[PDB]
Amino acid sequence: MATTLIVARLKPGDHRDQISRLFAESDTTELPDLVGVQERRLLTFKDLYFHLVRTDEALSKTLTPQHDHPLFRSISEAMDEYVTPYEQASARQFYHWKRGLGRV
Amino acid sequence: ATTLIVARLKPGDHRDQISRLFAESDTTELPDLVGVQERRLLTFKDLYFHLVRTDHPLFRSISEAMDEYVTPYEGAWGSVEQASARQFYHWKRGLGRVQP
Repeated sequence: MATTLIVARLKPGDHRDQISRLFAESDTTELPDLVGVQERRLLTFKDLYFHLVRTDEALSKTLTPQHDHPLFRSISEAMDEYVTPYEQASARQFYHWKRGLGRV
Repeated sequence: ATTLIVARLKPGDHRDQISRLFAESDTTELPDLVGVQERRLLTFKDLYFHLVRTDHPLFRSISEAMDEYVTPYEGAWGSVEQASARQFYHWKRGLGRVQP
């Protein structure tokens, strides 16, 4: 398993319905199956956008493509209408505790 | 329930100190009281994130210690408005749609 928190800045407005739709439609395709997604959450706080995604290496075969898959290109460019880089867009984890493991 | 708390980092590198705080906290009965299943602390640029999947002195002691290291992301109502993000989408393999 791996969990990644992706962060960006929202552009002015309320884009949540639009962003939600982009991901909902994507998640009906085989794209989460190519990636190996186990669970996805999207959140907002003030002008911040958060994409929290848990992936699993065993769920899919590894691809190392030279170019973006068209489905990834589509959602990536579509999201550019609603978010901009805050200023690598993944947060860096420095502490992990889990019930039954203690500190990981 | 998954909660994401956001704050702004004060200048410096406080990861060692923040880790020490939660290392001490997560040895107490606190995660048993809250029902914590998992906790992740992360940084991005000048941002601090506390991600938890689930006054009292155990809670208050970690609030008081974090003052050395973080400031509210927005100051106008800093400390009295919620610092937790609002989830608007959730998909889970097996069920598919969870929200909405």
